[PDB]
Parts: sequence; C-alpha cells; structure tokens
Amino acid sequence: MLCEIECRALSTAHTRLIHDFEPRDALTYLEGKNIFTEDHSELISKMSTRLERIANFLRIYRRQASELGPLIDFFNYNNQSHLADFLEDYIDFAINEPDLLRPVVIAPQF
Amino acid sequence: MLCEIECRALSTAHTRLIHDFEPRDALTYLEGKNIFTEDHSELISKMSTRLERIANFLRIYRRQASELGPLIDFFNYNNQSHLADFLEDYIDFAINEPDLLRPVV
Amino acid sequence: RQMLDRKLLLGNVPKQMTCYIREYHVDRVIKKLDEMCDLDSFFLFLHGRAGSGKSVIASQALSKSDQLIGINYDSIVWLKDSGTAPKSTFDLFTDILLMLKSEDDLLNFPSVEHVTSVVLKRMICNALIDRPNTLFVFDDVVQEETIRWAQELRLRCLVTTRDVEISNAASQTCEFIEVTSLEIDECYDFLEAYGMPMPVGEKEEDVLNKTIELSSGNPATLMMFFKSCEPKTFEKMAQLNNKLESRGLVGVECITPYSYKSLAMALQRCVEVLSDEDRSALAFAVVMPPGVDIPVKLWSCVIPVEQLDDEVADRLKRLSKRGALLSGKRMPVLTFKIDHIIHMFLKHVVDAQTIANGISILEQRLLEITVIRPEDFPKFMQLHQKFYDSL
Amino acid sequence: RQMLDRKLLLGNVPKQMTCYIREYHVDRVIKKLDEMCDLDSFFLFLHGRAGSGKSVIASQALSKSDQLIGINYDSIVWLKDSGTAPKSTFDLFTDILLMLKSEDDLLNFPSVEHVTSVVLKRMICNALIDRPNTLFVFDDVVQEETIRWAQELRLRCLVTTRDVEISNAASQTCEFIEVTSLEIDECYDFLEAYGMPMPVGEKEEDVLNKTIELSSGNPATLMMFFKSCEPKTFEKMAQLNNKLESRGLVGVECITPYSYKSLAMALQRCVEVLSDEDRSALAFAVVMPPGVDIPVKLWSCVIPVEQLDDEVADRLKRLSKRGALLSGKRMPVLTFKIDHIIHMFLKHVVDAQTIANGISILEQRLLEITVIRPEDFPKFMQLHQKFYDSL
Ligand SMILES: Nc1ncnc2c1ncn2[C@@H]1O[C@H](COP(=O)(O)OP(=O)(O)OP(=O)(O)O)[C@@H](O)[C@H]1O
Ligand SMILES: Nc1ncnc2c1ncn2[C@@H]1O[C@H](COP(=O)(O)OP(=O)(O)OP(=O)(O)O)[C@@H](O)[C@H]1O
Ligand SMILES: [Mg+2]
Ligand SMILES: [Mg+2]
Repeated sequence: MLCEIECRALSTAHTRLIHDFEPRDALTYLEGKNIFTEDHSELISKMSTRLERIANFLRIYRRQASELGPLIDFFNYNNQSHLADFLEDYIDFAINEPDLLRPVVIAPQF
Repeated sequence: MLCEIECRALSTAHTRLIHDFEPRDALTYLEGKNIFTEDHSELISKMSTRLERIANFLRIYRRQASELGPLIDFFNYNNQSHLADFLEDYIDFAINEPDLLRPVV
Repeated sequence: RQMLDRKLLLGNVPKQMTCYIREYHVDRVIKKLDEMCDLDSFFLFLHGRAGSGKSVIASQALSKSDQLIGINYDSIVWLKDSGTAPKSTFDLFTDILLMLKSEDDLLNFPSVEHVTSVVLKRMICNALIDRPNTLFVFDDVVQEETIRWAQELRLRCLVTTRDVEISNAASQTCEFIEVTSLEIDECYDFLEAYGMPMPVGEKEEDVLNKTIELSSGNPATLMMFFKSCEPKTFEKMAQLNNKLESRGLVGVECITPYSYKSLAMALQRCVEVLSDEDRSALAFAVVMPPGVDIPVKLWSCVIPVEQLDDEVADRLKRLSKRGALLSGKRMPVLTFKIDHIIHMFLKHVVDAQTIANGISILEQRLLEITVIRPEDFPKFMQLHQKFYDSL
Repeated sequence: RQMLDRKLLLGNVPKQMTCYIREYHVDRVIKKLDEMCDLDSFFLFLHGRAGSGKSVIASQALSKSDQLIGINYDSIVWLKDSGTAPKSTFDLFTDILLMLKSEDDLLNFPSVEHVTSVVLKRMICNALIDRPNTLFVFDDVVQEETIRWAQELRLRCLVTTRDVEISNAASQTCEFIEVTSLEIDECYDFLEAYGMPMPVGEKEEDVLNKTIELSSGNPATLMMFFKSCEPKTFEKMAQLNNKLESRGLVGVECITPYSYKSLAMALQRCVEVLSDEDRSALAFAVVMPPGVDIPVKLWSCVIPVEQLDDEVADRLKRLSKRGALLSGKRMPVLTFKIDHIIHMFLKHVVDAQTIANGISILEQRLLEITVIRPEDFPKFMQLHQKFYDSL
C-alpha cells in the first residue's frame, strides 16, 4: 500500500491526469514491473470511458505498489514527462524540504 | 540522454547539491560547452527559489548531455570541488568494476 | 473558489454566516487548523455555552479561506452528533461510512445496522485509505463515546460541543477554543449588521446596553430578541424587554435559523446530562445574585450536601465545566457568578418552593455569620434587595 | 517503522501509551513473546488486579520494538473479550473470522451468526492458512470457554485477564506475567510524568506518601485521582485524600481513558463471577486491618462456613487467585492481607449492617482462651484496632 502523501499526490495532480493520460498505455509496463495481474489489466483495459480506466487505475494502483516509483518511471517514457516531473517534484517537497509543499507545489492550482 | 547510473548519481549526491550550489553559476559554462539553449538558461535563470533552479537544472540536464563530463569539469572551477570529487568517485566505483547490488536488501 | 463549494456541499458543511462574522474566532479556528497539517489524529474543541454560536463559526472558517480545503486538507466530512442513546455513538459512524463511500455503491449499501462494531470500525479505516488528509467536523458532541471511537479511528477532528468534560477522555494533545459571550462592543456590531436603531437618546443608549448585558453574549437569544422586534421600533424594544422580566425566554421565543424555538428548550438538555447531585446544585443556584461576583461561602448557604464547605466549590467548578453553566473566578477570592440568560432559564424552570426554601436557609447562615467584600458585610442580603424582592 | 502502524491499526491494536512506560514489564512481555516462534499454539497470560494496567502494557509491548510484528510474527489480531453470556465465546470468534477475512468479501459476509460452532471453528482454521505464525491478542478474557475454543483452534495468544483461574482450561505451554501493584519508587515516576508537585517538603512528603497508600499502587485509580487534581496544588491533594476516607473510590471517580468512571464499577464484575460461597468471603474481608500481614486463624473469626479447620485458608487462596482481591504469603506463617483500594471498594460496597455485624463476631472470638505474632497477643486486635475503631 501507499499512504497519505503518495495518494495525496495522485489526487492533487488529478486535474492533469484527466486531460492527457491513458491506463491502457501503462498496463503493459505494469503487468511487467510486477504490480498488476491479468485480471487487473482486464478490468481497467475494457472500460468504455477513460475516466473509468483512470479511476480504476488510481484505485487499483494505490493498493498494489510498495511505493510511487513505477509511475514516474513511466510518464517519462510515454512522452508525458510533463506529468512524471510534476509528481517527482511533489515527492521531493516532502521528504527533504518540508513546509515548502503547500506554498510552492500545492497553491499555484487553487 | 544520460542513464540510470549517471542519473542515480545526481540523485544520490542530492542532499549535498542543495546545501551549496547554484544553477546560475553553471548556466554560462553550459550555454558554452554546448548543452543548453537561450530559453533553457532563461527558464532556470529566472526562478524565485534555488530548489527550483536546482530541480530544473537537474531535469533539463539529464536530457541534454551525452554524458556526465561538463558538470565535474565545473564544480572543479567553481571552488565547489568537494562536489565534482564526490561525483567522479561515484562514476569510478562503477566504470572500473563489473559488480554492484542485484535485486536484494 | 468553485471547487471549494463542490467539496463543502459534499462534506455536508452548512453555509457560513454572511451578515455578521467574528474575525477573532473564525480567524482563530482557521489558524489552529492550519498548524495541524503535519499532525495526525488531532482534536480541536470549539466549545461554548448553548446558543453561543460555535457551530456557525466552524462552517465560517471552513468556507472562508480556501486553504483549509484543497491546500491543508483534501476533503471535508461534517456530521452532526447530538447522540444520547448508547447506540448513537455507533450510528454516527454508519453515517460516516456512507459519507466516506463512493457515489457508486450507495446502491450496494448493505444491512449496515446488523454489523459488528469491530467491523464498522475496521470497515471505516479500511476505506479511509482513499481519503488523504481528511478533516471530519463533529457538530454537537454530547457523549464521550464518539470522542473515544474517533481516537481509535485515528481521525482528524473539529468538534463543536457544550460540555468540555469529554474532550479530556482523549489521551492525546488537544487544542481548545472557547466561544465566549459576545463582548459589549461586538454586540453593537451584530445589531447594526442585522439592523437596529443607532444610539440616539442617552436613555435609549443606556437601555440598549442593559439589553446587551442581559443576554450574556448568546447570539441565539440575541437573534431571538431581534427576530421578535419586527416593528424595529425602540418603543417596541422597550415593550419586548419587560416581557422578559415576566416571561423568561419563553415569551421571546420565535422562529430562527436555530433548530430551537426557545433557548430554554436547548438548555434543558444541558440540565438532563448533569450529574444527579450536580443537577440539584444548579437547582439551588437559582436563588443567587445574577451576573454579580459572589463568594463561595455565600453560596454554601443555598447549595445541598465540619470546615468541609469546599464541596460547594467542587460542585460550582464541575457545573461551570458543563456548557459553561457557571463562571468561577480565581482571584482575588474564589467566587462564581450566574448570567442572566443562564438565570432566566433556571428561574422560570425550577421549583419556586425550592427557591423559597433556599431563601429561608440563607438567612440562617447570615445570622450565623465590583470590589464586594462579603467578609464583614455578608450578614446583609439588602445590597441586592432590588433583585431579592422579586420571587 | 511505518509498516508496523499499518499492521497495528488493521489488527485493531490500541494507541500505545507514551507519557509513562512501565519498563520492566513491557520489556518482559516482549521477551517472552520472542522466545515463542517455534512452539505453536501458546498462551501468554498477562494477568493482574483490575485497572492494574495489563491491557496498556500489551499496547506498548506490541508498539515499542519493530521485531514482534514483521520479524517474529507476520500479523496482529487484537480483540477485546469481556464475555459473560454463553453465546459470547462464540460471538468473539465471529468477530475474529471477519478480522481474519479479506477487505474483499466483507460485502459477501453471510448470516454468520446462524451457523454451528463446528462450522465457525472449521471455517476459521480453513482461512487461517493465509496468515501463518499469527498471534491473537485477547484483551480481557473472563470465561475459560474462550481459552477452550482457542486451544482447539491451535492459536498463538497474548491474554489480558484478571482471573488466572481459567488457564487451567489449557493443557499446554502456559507462561505467565503478573501485573503487580506499582512499587513505591515507580509511582513517583508516574506522577512526575503527568506533571505534578513532587515530594519535597516534610509534612508534604509525608502527605504525598499517604496518597499512594490509598490507591495501594493502582494506575487506573492513580489516573482518576489526578484527572481530579485539576488545580495541581498540594493543598488540593490533601483536601481530597480526605474525601477518600469518607467517600471511597466514588468521590474520586473522574472520567478518563479507562472505560470506567469508577474502579468500584470495575471490581463489581470481579465480585459477581465469584463462587457464591466465595463471594461471602469478600464481605468479611472489609472488617480487617487494611494493608497488614494477619494470621489465618484471626481470619477464621469473621469468615462463614469440623475438628480441624483449613476451610478458611481455601477460601482465602481461591479469592486471592481471582481478581487479586487478597494477598496471601507462605512464610513465616500462612497469612493474607487486604489492599486499601481492594478495601475501600468493600467499605462502600457491603451492607452497612454486615460491616457492624461482622465486627461483633470478631470481638467475640477475639477473647478466645511487621513481625506481628498474634500467638499470645491475638486476644487484642488493638494493633489493628486503629482500624477496628472505625464502625
Ligand atoms: N455569527 C453569527 N451570525 C448570525 N447568527 C448567529 C451567529 N452565531 C450564532 N448565531 C445564532 O445562533 C444560531 C445557531 O447558533 P450556533 O449553532 O452557531 O450556536 P452553537 O454553539 O452551535 O449552539 P449548539 O452548540 O447548541 O449547536 C443561529 O440561528 C443564529 O440565530
Ligand atoms: N502505563 C500507563 N500509563 C498511563 N496510564 C495507565 C498505565 N497503565 C494503566 N493506566 C491507567 O489504567 C487505564 C487502563 O488500564 P489498563 O486497561 O491498562 O488496566 P487493565 O489491567 O487492562 O484493566 P482491565 O483488566 O480491567 O482491562 C488507563 O486509562 C490509565 O488510566
Ligand atoms: Mg448547531
Ligand atoms: Mg482494557
């Protein structure tokens, strides 16, 4: 399982994960890095709308991974690096430099 | 582009690149050795905090250079040699030996 | 500023007051909440007298700055408690399970009533994952079981309550904010805000001051007085005042935003919960100076039970720490005091015989015996003979 | 150290206490648990007086080290028993079936109550495959029926209980840790921990001492007496030590973390379970020099019921092994002793008559025909008359 910090990130960066993203694109990369199952990919892969595949990808994902690695190491490869960069920035304004998360990486989207 | 070794180094030596460093200091030396662009230096040069200029210097950098040379050959000249020495040490404990960590603990 | 409203509505947060806002409190309920972004499973106690306005200010803060929702906390869950039964502390969480649940599978909502607690609790903290930085507002806690369960649920809680004797159950650091009676200067603002005649006749001035004194900062009652001055005529406020010294809150009772027509209806509930022996202490507290700093011994005279009079003080402190029923002061000398609003309720509700009985005993103690010094002058009950003649 | 908390929360483990840790015990409840990794289906009995603090120690012993959960045992299941009905020993396991179950299929949870005890048992040991080397904390066992089923379920159990007369139910590796009354030196630490004037002045040191004696080293009632030292003034501690020798635990009752407002409310339950004839023994314990090593024969005088007498001792041993109400020693001579806390419960918990009645019987056999030797001086229980003087 993840936690509040790692799940608060998937939620904060949600206005964005809706405008450009697709869970079908990540299913192959995750059945692989060992974080899914052949029913998992079935469940998220056959979904009429994308907000469905997205809400199932973010639900299923928060349970399966020991951390938020194999999803930054994916928006990179998928030419959606403007995404994996935002999330890695957010994970950094928490461990090393505390406090700075709310003024810097949280407010500019109110 | 770099790779996992050269990018794992910029990450491992990160607790340090925050305490003493500045991307403005390196922009001139890199627009030069041909690894930046006049929008690149604009983007990293106008940033309110340094952790911004640092995170953009390390993001932008990992894409542009064919290798991790023109950044050791800089912490040297900038009196920040205690940095370029740590990174050259790290590139060596991998360049001269074929053994590391495996998937373990 | 349009995303908040989505989040406020879905967290069942009541709309904050607009025509009059308290910057000092609302601004003090927001501050303390921001300070707790790093902290987890914390209690904030917005405690006060019945009708003070605690519940209004919580929502006020929640909706004012947009930082609390979005920046400091991701979502809001605001649930009214008011639980008295023993099943109530369990029922609240069933309503807090579906709240937390998805719009999907409210259809699948099972026979939740027939479920073990150890399951509702585990079932909640099992779905609470999908809820990063959650702030739960528990408007109107009476029982400590809700405080108990909550601490077992490692929740982040704003809490509106009257009794601050249950916040202490929790064995974790707790922050408190007391909703005091509306200060004199403030009141004025409250009136002008809703609307009232401006100070014009020196007497009219003085009379308005007396009125603000009576209702010891109880916006609920203040509203009751206001709503019921429709003529908005001073000449009709003076007709209304009188009605009070002859009908208690009862006559003033009118339809208001308050769930309650009459404040006496509210305070009832504050007199039921009271320790059986503490109830009578209050019952005998009726025959006392109103809004006057008076000694413990002078009180020892009417209150039930060797140089062990201290038991009087213990009752007066406990009673004061249950919806602010009393206002004990430490210096110069240990003294308490009643408030008019707190006075018209008990007076018009308690037994007159007890009132008389009490008034008869006091004289016995007397014969035995703002800078009042009832140390050589307690013998005399003639100082408040004005109040004393009324019965 | 973040994975534990996940595992603790899901196993319904309570927040470990922080402001004061009983080192020697928590460190003795962890040790013994580590020693048991191979031996499967074992019982650990953390048994003590009521409010003596057993349950808190299990919270801490599973919350200090990172070894017990992850290293020594994979998962935790902590369930509070408190079962009295005959359906209770079955109901506990229904709550231990869903605990063990997956987050999925709590929806599918069937009509579990309507099933045979041969199915709930088989149904549990059928799903118990998933989690191996799993320990189950059974906070507050009263019925030996629990200990029975568990042994049939080959479980690994920590057990918090007051009566240590149920382990007899298990034919097995039973190991024990007794939560004693808080030692004198320790207490001090407990007080200082919660913030309190320490023993400094003479009369006050002598005044601070009296306190412990009364609580007779008891954390629960040592807490209740502090949540009632609101002023925190020694002058107010003395005001109360008094309140105690006139109101028993009743007056000191102060709402706190303990599910119980009064210790007498707790001990009740320890006096209901008691053998009918053993119950009668408790009543006479009251009339006795509280906190004194006193002979068996001197007890034979008040206790109900032969050329040879040994029935008094049998009652005193059984009674001592069931809530730790009485403390008996072997050497120099077979003697037992009551504890103040165990004494005030009765002083306010027995028929006002049966106290006085019993005193007359003791005086009758009194005439007859720390090194107390009531062998030539029993005729005069005056050494204890200091207490006997009291009605
Ligand atoms: N800031 C305010 N503006 C306008 N009216 C107020 C305000 N504060 C309190 N009131 C009056 O009190 C009523 C509701 O009081 P509120 O719920 O705020 O008090 P409370 O402390 O919650 O009482 P309780 O604890 O019984 O819920 C409103 O209908 C209004 O009449
Ligand atoms: N280490 C401690 N720190 C603080 N308070 C304690 C401690 N141990 C016991 N207490 C007091 O006792 C109360 C709970 O006692 P605890 O549950 O630990 O005893 P117990 O032996 O479980 O009693 P029971 O067997 O009746 O459950 C707490 O609310 C606290 O007041
Ligand atoms: Mg309200
Ligand atoms: Mg307990």
